[PDB]
Amino acid sequence: GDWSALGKLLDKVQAYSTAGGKVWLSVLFIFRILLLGTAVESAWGDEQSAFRCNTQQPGCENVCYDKSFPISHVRFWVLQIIFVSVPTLLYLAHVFYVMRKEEKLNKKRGGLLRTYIISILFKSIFEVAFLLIQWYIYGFSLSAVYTCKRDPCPHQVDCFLSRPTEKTIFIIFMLVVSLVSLALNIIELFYVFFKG
Amino acid sequence: GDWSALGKLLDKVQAYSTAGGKVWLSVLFIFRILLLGTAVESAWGDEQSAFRCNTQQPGCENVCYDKSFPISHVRFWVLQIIFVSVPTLLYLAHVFYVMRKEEKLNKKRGGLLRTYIISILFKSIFEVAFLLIQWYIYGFSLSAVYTCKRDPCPHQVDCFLSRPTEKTIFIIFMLVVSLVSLALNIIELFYVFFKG
Amino acid sequence: GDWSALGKLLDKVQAYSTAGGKVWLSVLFIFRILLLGTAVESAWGDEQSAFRCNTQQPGCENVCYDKSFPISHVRFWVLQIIFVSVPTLLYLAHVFYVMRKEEKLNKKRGGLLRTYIISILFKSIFEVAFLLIQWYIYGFSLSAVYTCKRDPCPHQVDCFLSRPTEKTIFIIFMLVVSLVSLALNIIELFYVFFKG
Amino acid sequence: GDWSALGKLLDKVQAYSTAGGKVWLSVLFIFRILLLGTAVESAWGDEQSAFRCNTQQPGCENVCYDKSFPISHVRFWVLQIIFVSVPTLLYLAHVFYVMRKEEKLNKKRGGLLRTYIISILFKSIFEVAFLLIQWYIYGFSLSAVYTCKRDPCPHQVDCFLSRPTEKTIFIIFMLVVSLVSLALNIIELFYVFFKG
Amino acid sequence: GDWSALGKLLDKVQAYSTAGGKVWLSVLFIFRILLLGTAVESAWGDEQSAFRCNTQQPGCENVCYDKSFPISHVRFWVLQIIFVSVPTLLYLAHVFYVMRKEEKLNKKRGGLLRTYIISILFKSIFEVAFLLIQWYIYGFSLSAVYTCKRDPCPHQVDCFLSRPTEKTIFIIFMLVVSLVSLALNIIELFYVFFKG
Amino acid sequence: GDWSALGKLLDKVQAYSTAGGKVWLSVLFIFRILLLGTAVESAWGDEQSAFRCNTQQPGCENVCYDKSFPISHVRFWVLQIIFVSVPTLLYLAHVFYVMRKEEKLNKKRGGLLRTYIISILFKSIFEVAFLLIQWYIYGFSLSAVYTCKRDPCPHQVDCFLSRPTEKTIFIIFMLVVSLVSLALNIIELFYVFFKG
Repeated sequence: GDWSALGKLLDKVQAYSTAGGKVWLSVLFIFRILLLGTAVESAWGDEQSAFRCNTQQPGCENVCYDKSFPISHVRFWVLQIIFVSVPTLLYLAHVFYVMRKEEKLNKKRGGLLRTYIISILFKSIFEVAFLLIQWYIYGFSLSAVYTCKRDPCPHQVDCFLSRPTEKTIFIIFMLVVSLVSLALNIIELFYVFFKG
Repeated sequence: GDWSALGKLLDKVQAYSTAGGKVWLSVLFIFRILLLGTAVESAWGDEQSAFRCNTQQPGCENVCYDKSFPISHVRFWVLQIIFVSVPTLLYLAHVFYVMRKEEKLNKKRGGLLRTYIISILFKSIFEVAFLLIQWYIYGFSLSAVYTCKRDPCPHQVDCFLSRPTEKTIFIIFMLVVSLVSLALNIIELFYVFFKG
Repeated sequence: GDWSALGKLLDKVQAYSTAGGKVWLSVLFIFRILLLGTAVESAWGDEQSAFRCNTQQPGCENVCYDKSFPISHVRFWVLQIIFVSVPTLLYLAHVFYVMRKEEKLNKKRGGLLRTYIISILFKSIFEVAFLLIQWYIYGFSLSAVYTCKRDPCPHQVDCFLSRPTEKTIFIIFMLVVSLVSLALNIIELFYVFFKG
Repeated sequence: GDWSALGKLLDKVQAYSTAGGKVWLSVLFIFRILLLGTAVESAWGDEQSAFRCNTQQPGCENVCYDKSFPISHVRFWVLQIIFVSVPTLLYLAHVFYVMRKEEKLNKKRGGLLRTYIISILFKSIFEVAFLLIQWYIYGFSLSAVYTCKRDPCPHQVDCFLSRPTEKTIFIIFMLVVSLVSLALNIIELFYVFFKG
Repeated sequence: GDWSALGKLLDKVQAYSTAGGKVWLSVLFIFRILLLGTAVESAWGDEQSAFRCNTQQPGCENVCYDKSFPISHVRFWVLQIIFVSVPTLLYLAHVFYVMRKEEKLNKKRGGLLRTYIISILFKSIFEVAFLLIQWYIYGFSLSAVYTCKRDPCPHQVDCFLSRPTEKTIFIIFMLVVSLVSLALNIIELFYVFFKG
Repeated sequence: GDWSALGKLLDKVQAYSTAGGKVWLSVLFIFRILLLGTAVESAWGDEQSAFRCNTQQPGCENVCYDKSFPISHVRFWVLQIIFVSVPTLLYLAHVFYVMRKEEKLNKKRGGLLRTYIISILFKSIFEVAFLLIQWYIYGFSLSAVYTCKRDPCPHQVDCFLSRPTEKTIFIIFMLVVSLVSLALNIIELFYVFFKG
């Protein structure tokens, strides 16, 4: 899918934060969006067609794949990218506000820094909430054999995944870049409070 | 499919409403169009190929899938996006009218607010009508086993769906964002009547 | 396929007709082109692969599908979109004519309204001709079981379609929007004759 | 495939011919390029996968399809579009020549009309040559049953095509528009000789 | 794949050579890039899926297809297009050099023609080297039956190709246009030496 | 996937290095990005579907393909392209710094060369690290028969690859262009130290 409407919105705010926000937007663009667009999404091209179970009961493959993957990793990461960008847009809702009021002055320690720090803490608690949800549901490593225990299958079946290693490497990689994007917010908030 | 012709039309009206209409257009662009373009549409890539029924009678799969899904959710949401945007375009039909009449004045509590509020109530009754149609037809949760009762199949068959959980999460998500877009119109109409 | 060469041609004439021609071009862009581009075309993605007949004679599926669908609905609608736009282009052939003659005057109840009304009646008779052809060939509702009576199959076979309801809804929808685009030409011609 | 490099070249010459060349370029853009881009090419999406022969000898399908279709119609039409556009480009090779010589004059019944008419007769003899090649090889109607007489198959086999009618309609349509583009060159050359 | 980065580089040098280099770039754009982009690449869409061998030994199809096609023709032509364009870029490395030195003069029979002729002879020897490699490996005509003599297959097998004629026509066509692009360099070098 | 966000970043720094950095960016654009975009990626279109093993045990194909390819070559090259470009961006972080400080001077042997050489040595050690990882894991030649020794398969199986030669040629080609991009950094650092 295209990423063009949010591109002009993230482009419109570029010279109102410090260097940390600029390199945070840089690692958001390069290491998250581009890497998902080229290599990451193509790896999950066949998640269901290459799935295979060792049985003959009809429909056991569907329910066992549904139990094994309640949601794919790539759509989870897409929702994570969406939910951590929109805290910054209200910052623009400050700017096009106050310039207009300066425009009103053209005719005839404020809330800016407060809106800034509340937006930053919102995006950080969103980041840590998504990391906690992923820790609770999936873990951080896919084995190559799953054991399925669902109706209408008989007693216990075992199903073999598709590429359990190439997914593991990218899971670890997205974990590391999310941790660095977590730490940078801590650095910037400490810098602003030190300049506070 | 591309979304470019309506993009310039929704871009052409941006500074004639309040902040509520602006953030309504924001959640229309981001949470509806982009999310449908990237992650939502790819989930329904195999609705029929991964469908499977437990029988041998030829053609029972076609009629049972037709009965189970009279219309897909993604095309329903596309029609919902189309039908709730066109009430605003007549607002532009006011503006390019009256500026031309001001242009005519260049040569030689009116109907604006009324057209505004009638357009807003039209888009809200369209929204609630589509929510009621979806409540009546589908419900809000897909089970993993369907029971089919149609000719030319024999007595009763049962067919297993494809990903009954990953669709359920996005159904709930589109429900929530439609409810918020419903409530925002109420907020803006009360604000205009309070300033009325 | 792309729609870009005719886009600049339909964009080049925008301020030489009344409001009826403008909203006619609006419903031409939104409700015909965009809806075909996003949702309508994807529904007919598998017209032949999901087709299925109840026999063993080799090649009966090909001839029975050929008899059932002499031409698909989506390509018929594409030809209908093409044939009803080109009557307006000759209007541009007037304008870039006469401005050049006004350009010639820069150096050293006419045929405009007549060309206008002949173009409008041509596009309306094209519209009603295509509606009559579709009424004669297909009807307006697809059943879910077809009976095929062609060589080299044996006596009579029956073949099951693919999604007979989701196609029916869009057939009815294109019928309604074609009827409204038919009525608007009547409104505009009566308005011009009343101002005649 | 994209059509963008030749687009700027056909756009660069637009105001150096009469109205006949302009409407010839118009029917070249609309009725040839767009119709091939949207509807025509998608009809030949499965020419080989839907092909089917009534035998068991391995590889008979490949040689019988190769004998039945030495070249597809759509690539033939693509080559026809390419070969009839390049006679006009040398006209540009006149213009950017002589303006430069007029540029040289800025510093310190000719060959134009002759190059024009030789380019037009070249494009017309190319058009009639391609029509004659298509008449000689294919004819103008595809039957629904082919009889194949090639090694390594046994004595005689018969193979069933894919959509013999929807291809026939577009074959007839491309024939008609090629005939009109043939006649327009005759009209323009007679007009220039009458003004000669 | 896209061709956009080298497009601006080939566009940036357009008015520093004679008419022969201009029409050479013209036949490079039209007859090589566009024809590969639209019709040529789609013909080789199924090179392996439509391949078929007459045996039951598992894996014989893979090794026999590997022996029959060490590299496909379309990727060979892509490498040929890449390797014969980069001799011209150093010409730009002259121009943006010397203009800068003229820029230096703004502040406070040379090597141009030599770099020109060395670039032209490099691109011609690259062209003839690629023609010789294609003559040595493949020949210029694909038969319709291949005989395979590789382990782990038994004694001798025979495999049937996919479309042996439609590939032959384009092989001959690319041969002819490569020969014309070979001859044009000879014409231009003789013209420069005659003006030398 | 698209490559557009990093394109403007690599375009924004073009006139702050010597000719070696310019031709290094040239071979980065042409021989790495374009060649991956057109021909290289299409060769690995069917890495798993054309994979084939000589057994009947269910799921042995999945684990044997997973052991044979822990990560594909094309995604490895994508990560290599990403990791060797970002050392240069900090150079921009110098420039938009110091110009702003010159902008500050507008109102009222330094660290530039040091940041330059540290960025260049970082990108070279990244290049040699990726070459060493590829040497350690894969080698530089793919055989056509693999021997698999993993549970749940029985004792030893053998699996046949897909196109072992067309991949070998591009492996060797990427090796050569990576070696040249390695040597050019050595040339430029020696040139700067000689001018040091």
